[PDB]
Amino acid sequence: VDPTHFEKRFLKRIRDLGEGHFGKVELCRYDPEGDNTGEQVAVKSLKPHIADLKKEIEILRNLYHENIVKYKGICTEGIKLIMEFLPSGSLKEYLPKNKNKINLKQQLKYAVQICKGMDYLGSRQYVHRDLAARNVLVESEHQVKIGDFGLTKAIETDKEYYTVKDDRDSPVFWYAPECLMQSKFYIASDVWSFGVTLHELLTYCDSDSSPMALFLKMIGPTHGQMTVTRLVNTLKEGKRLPCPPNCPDEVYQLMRKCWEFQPSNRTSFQNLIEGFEALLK
Ligand SMILES: N#C[C@@H]1CCC[C@@H]1Nc1nc(-c2cn[nH]c2)nc2c1CC=NC2=O
Repeated sequence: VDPTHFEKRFLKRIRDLGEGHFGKVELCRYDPEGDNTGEQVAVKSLKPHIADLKKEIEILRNLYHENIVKYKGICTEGIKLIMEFLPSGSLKEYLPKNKNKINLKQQLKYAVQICKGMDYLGSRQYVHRDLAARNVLVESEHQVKIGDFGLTKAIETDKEYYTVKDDRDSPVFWYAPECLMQSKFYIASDVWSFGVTLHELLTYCDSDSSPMALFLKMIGPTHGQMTVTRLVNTLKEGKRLPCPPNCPDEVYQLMRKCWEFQPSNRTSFQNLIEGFEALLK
């Protein structure tokens, strides 16, 4: 028997955890005995694009980092991704809920961890393409893990990037301009997305000040298919998201430097870590 092999029959649902682009993540108790005593596991199954889920599973299965969600196994017939369950959930609902419990140092410790898990993925020649606060799970009050790899893709040989084919559900307000204009994803673009995730982190994931809403204040919520085009210009001009309320300038300058318009010019994760550690120590 394989410990990473999970039966569909023994996988009884409990509650829906999170919604993804193509996949659906629900909490299941895997109980082979059948008496509410099996371990609780997070289960990703496509809504009724198997190749992509299959590809995500081989990427996650070979990721071993303390700030990357642990792969628990699979479920075949047709496939389901079996991950570990983190009861505190994602930063999206934990941050507003525990504002009092989490302060600035804890917020920057989270950023270092996200940066770290990010570097591991990058050094293993993989590009995330979906780095936002809803994709970061809380291990404990001291530890956070990257919990979704739905749009993670391999970077082509001798190429500095992955050329994006389909992009119908690309999170545009989190995206770098090279992705908005050229539609080619670079590791440097995952750094742009980090800076935005960083803003959400500092605002405790607040709806009324989410990166979409704040960018709309600068372009307008009545332009539908022009939304993206205007956004590209606002960035060409030099404008960026505002400073979060009660965020220091030295932090905001690390956030601003996450938005250096060129990919060849833009910072790496290793630089951001050292930059963050310089504020914690
Ligand atoms: N991270 C992440 C992504 C977001 C899209 C699907 C996946 N979601 C998930 N969402 C949640 C969750 C808990 N509260 N709110 C969400 N928990 C988990 C996962 C994925 C894996 N393990 C979890 O414990």
